[PDB]
Order: sequence, then structure tokens, then C-alpha cells
Amino acid sequence: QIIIAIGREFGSGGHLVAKKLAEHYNIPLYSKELLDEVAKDQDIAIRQFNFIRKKANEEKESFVIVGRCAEEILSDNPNMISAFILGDKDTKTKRVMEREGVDEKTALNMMKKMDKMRKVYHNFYCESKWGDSRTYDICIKIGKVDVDTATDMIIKYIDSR
Amino acid sequence: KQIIIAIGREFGSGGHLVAKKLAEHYNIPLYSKELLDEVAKDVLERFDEKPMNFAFIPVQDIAIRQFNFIRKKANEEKESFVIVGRCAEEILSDNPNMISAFILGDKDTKTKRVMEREGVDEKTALNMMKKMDKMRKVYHNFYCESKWGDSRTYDICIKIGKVDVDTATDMIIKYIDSR
Amino acid sequence: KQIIIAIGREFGSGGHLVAKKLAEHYNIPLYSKELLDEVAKDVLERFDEKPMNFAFIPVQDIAIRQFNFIRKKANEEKESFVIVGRCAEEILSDNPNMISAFILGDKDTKTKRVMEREGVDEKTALNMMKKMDKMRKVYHNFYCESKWGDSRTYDICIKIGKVDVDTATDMIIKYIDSR
Amino acid sequence: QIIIAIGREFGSGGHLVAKKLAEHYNIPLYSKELLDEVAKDQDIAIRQFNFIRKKANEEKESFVIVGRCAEEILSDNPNMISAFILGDKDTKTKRVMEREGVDEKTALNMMKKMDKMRKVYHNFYCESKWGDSRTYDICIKIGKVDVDTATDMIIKYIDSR
Ligand SMILES: [Cl-]
Ligand SMILES: [Cl-]
Ligand SMILES: [Cl-]
Ligand SMILES: [Cl-]
Repeated sequence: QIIIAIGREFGSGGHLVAKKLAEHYNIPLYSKELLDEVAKDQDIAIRQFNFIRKKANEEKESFVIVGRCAEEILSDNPNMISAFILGDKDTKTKRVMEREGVDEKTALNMMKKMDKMRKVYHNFYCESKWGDSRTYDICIKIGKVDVDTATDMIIKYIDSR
Repeated sequence: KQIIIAIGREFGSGGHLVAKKLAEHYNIPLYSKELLDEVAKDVLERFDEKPMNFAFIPVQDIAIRQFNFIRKKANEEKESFVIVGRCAEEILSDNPNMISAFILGDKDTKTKRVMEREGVDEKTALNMMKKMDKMRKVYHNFYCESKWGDSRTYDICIKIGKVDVDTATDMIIKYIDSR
Repeated sequence: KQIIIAIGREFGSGGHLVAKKLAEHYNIPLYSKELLDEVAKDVLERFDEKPMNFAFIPVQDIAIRQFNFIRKKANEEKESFVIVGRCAEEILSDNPNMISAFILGDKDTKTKRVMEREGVDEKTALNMMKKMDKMRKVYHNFYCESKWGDSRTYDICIKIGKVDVDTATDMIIKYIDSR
Repeated sequence: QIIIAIGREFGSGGHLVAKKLAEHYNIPLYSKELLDEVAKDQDIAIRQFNFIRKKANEEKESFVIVGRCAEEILSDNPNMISAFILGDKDTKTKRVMEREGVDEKTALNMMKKMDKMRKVYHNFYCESKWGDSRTYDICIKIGKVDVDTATDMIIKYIDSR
């Protein structure tokens, strides 16, 4: 019924958006952590993809999923929408210092390493490019605006289909 | 300026219609390549704005004049406006009153809009779409270091398809007004 | 044609000198943008050559004429020549007598060659290099689907720096003659 | 004295070039296989990089190395040269069917997957782009010419510095 695939730059507030959306529609939030557990029955990746596909296509469940190539995997399911959440450098830096209790220099390095890792993971499995507007239905930069605004824009999008 | 909206777009996406709808909602002018072709056709310039410095490097004069029109209207006259294309999100980088949005669509939706707009068949529609998009990407990536169509180049990107032009316009207005 | 050599290059790399040295070694003409500006300035064309089909899509006439000059000289007149730039490796794709080579250099080497060539300082040299390279990349990637400067676009790429122009030229000749 | 860093598209003949060059100069051929062994004293990657660096910079050894970001790692060692070996699609296909005893369809899929994996590995650790001419001193497409010709062009390059 509603599947929301969330991509995000590290420290942009993408998890907070994902969660707020899941609370709004009262549906589950799936992540890497959950899928890691729930698929011990690159090999890992096939199991996770096939799981997201079960839930989407056959079980017809509603959920939010962060990452996991979900927008590529769920690509012909007419009930899923995707969004990529980004942020201002300074907004992200503060979010990552706070969450991880680290200094500025290290925050910035974590951001760069994590965004490289996401990009690599996504672009290996998908033909589309991580972070490019064509890969998603909506992209929102959090900075000029706050997480709640991003979340509401996404619900508007979804509620108006 | 008080509100400046810089719109980029894929050909056929409905991006002009969104730009128009926004200009009407806020009752401000809509500037385009067409208008700048007119009003921008008549040493101090190193405001360290990348497209201009780049334009100046020895080896279009038109491009500079248009950039400078846009920069003056935004920064010196403090006018509010909508500007489509023309590297405006890059030029007006340092202006904290500027928002930018990239409008895109799915193939079917765009091809339908283009055939209908241009009295053309599917084949042609899709060729036009690819040419104009390459054209805009080339113009943009020549003058800017950021990448045409990349989410990081903009504040908002909205794909028109699952949602219509009115829904995209409303979402841009919400972004703007909640800032 | 019997031998056709299509040369691409970074600005300042020594690529014109290699093209010249090759043309002299094989005693064939050296065609450039300059010459094509002259000799190529005066319906059948869908030889399914990508740059031409792309050029034809409705929305440069010059570009078509130059592509067609190159294509005719290669394929119909069977002439041997060196051609710098002008998308020649793409245009002459199907001609099994064509080799292509991309010439590049390290920064120091290029900046030195450019300052000396253009009576210019370091700062300017490096700005020129970046502008011309963006210019060539844009021209090339607009008309072709392959990527300017990517090794897959060419048969050979040689960085001039650790080795001189004579060494690069010899290596291209070895490639050609051992085929 | 001489360090040769070899990159390559899967099935292009890059290993055969690397080996022939090592025989020519009578120096060792290091690969992933060797480095895998010789560095149990992404964590793995640091150990391998630091090993290549020892051999290069401190021990001053001569060698050929395939892959392993060697051109990036050995970047200010004025005695190393890099080359990227590529191939014609049809030449590569036959080389991979023969070596791996597989059909055409599968050869082509192996090529695509292996080239994606190399690209990802390289582009994660390096700032330069796998396969781009600027990343290397020489790039050669084997197809119009054979492995021995590629190998000789590289020796010319090296011998003329
Ligand atoms: Cl992501
Ligand atoms: Cl645009
Ligand atoms: Cl070129
Ligand atoms: Cl490699």
C-alpha cells in the first residue's frame, strides 16, 4: 500500500525522517540492522533483496526502508516512492559531532567515508547513481529547513498520488 | 533579494509550468533565457563567482552579461524573481534568500507532454528530450563545478509523474515558507 | 583509408607535436579544426554514425560538415591522414584502418609548455589548461556517447612527462606497424 | 629502481603483460593473492598498502604489481610507472571463455562484474578514477595488437625515461 525507500547522506537527518514517516503512517521501519538479523536464512545482499521483495510484492506489506538499494529493488512496485535526504555541511557536522561525541575534523571524515561507502554499495548493485535526482522521486536538503518540514513535504507527495 | 527561486529542469518535465505557477503565487517576475536574451544584451567583475571567473579566463560574452543581470537584480536591487536555468543557483550561491529546485519527470509523462507540446511523434519526442538535456547539462557543467541534475546541486528535486505540477509547486512553496 | 590516426589531447600536453611528428613519419596530411574550418565550409546522412544522427535531432551545421568531410576522406576517398580532435575516433569507428591515441601530460610539463608557448605566467597557464580541457570535453561528450579522456575511448593513451614527445610518437608508430 | 603498477579490465591480457614484463626485467610479480598471504601480520587493505610502500620506499625493491591501488599508493615514488591494459570486447570474451571454460553469455557477465568490483575497490580508496587515462602513464588496448606488442610499448616507455 505505501512503501517509502529513503536514501541519505550521512548526518543529514535521514534516519529521523524515515522514523517520523513510519510513525506518521504507523508502519514498520526496516534498516540494514534489521535485515542483517532477519536474513541469516554479497550473499547477504541477495537474501536482503529477496526479503524486501517478499514483503513488498507478495506479502504486500507497507514499510519504510532506509538504504538497501530499496528504490532499485522495488522499482516496478507502483506503491513505493523514494526520497534522498541531504544536508548543509554545517548542519550535518553538528548532527554528527553530537550523535557520535566527536570533534569537527573527525565528523567531517566520518561523513566522507560513510558517503563513499553508501555510494559504492549502491552503485555496485544498481545501474542508477547514488545521490542523483533521477534515482529518486524527491530529494530534500535539510538545512534551510528542518526535519519536520522535509517529512511533511514527503507526506504531501505521497498523499497526493 | 527577498525571495529568489532558481529552477532547473529536464526537458518535458513540466518545469516551466512550475516556474510560472510559483511566479504567479508569489506575484514576482519569471525570467528565462528568452527574456535575458533581450534585457541582458547591453574589470569590476571578480566577485569570486565561479561562472564569471571561469568565463573570463582567456583562450561567451553573452553569458557574462546574463550572469551579471541576475547577480545585480538579486544582490544590488534586491528584487524578487523566478529564474529558470542560466546557472542561477550557482550565480546566487551566496544569497541566503535564494532557493533552488530541480524538476524532473518519468519518461511516459515527459514524452506525452513533449509530443502534445511540439506536435511531434514519440520517436522525435524522445530524441528532443535527450538533446536538450545534453544541451543544458553541457551549458551548466561548463560554467559551474557542481553537476546538472545531481541532488547536491539543489535544495529540492521533485519528479513529476506520480504527482502533478500543482503538487510539485505546492511542495516548493512549503519549503520556501517554512524557512 | 589505409592509415588514419585520430588524436585527442589535453591542452599543453604536446599532442599537436605528436600529431605533426606522426604525419611527417608517414608522410600524410595533418588535419585540424583550423583546416576543417576552411575546407569543410561548403538527407543521405544517416550512416548510423552517432555524432551525425545526434547533430540532426531537431530542437551545429558546421559540425556535420566537418564530420562528413572526415567520413568521406576516410571511407569513400580512402585517404590516409592524421586528424586532431573533431570527434574523429567516434566518426571513424567502423573504419578498421583507424587507430586512436590520447595524449596527456603531468601538470609541470604542460604548464611549462603552455607559458612558453603563450607568453603567459603560471596562473594563466593553468586557467587556460582547465578551460580548454573543459571546452574539448564538452564538445566531445556532446556529440559522442563515449567519454573524452577515458582509456576506453582510445587504442592508446600516453602521458608526456616521464617521457618526451619523440618517445610517445615512436610508441604510437610501433602500435600502428605491429597491427 | 623499476616499479611497474598494472591496472586492467578483466580478460584484457593484463596478467600476461604483467608477467612478461616481470620476466623481461627479472623482478617479482606481486598480486592480490601474494599480498593476501603476506599481510596477515579494509583492515587487510592497510596492511597491503603499507607492505607495497615498505618494498617501494624503504627496502627500495623493484617489482611489478597488479591492481592494489598501486599507482595511487606509490604515487610520489619517481621510479614507478603505471599502465592500464584494456581490450576489444570479442578478444576479451574468447580469453575469458578459454581460461574459465565458460560460454559467451557467462564470460560477458564475469567481465562486467569483475570490472565493477575493480572500479569500486579502486575508487573507494583512491581519489583518481579506475580506467581513466589521467590515472596512468600509459593505456593500451589489446585487440588491434597482441600482448607482446603492448609489453614492448611499455618497455620502450620505461627504458626511455
Ligand atoms: Cl543511501
Ligand atoms: Cl536546467
Ligand atoms: Cl581532444
Ligand atoms: Cl585494475
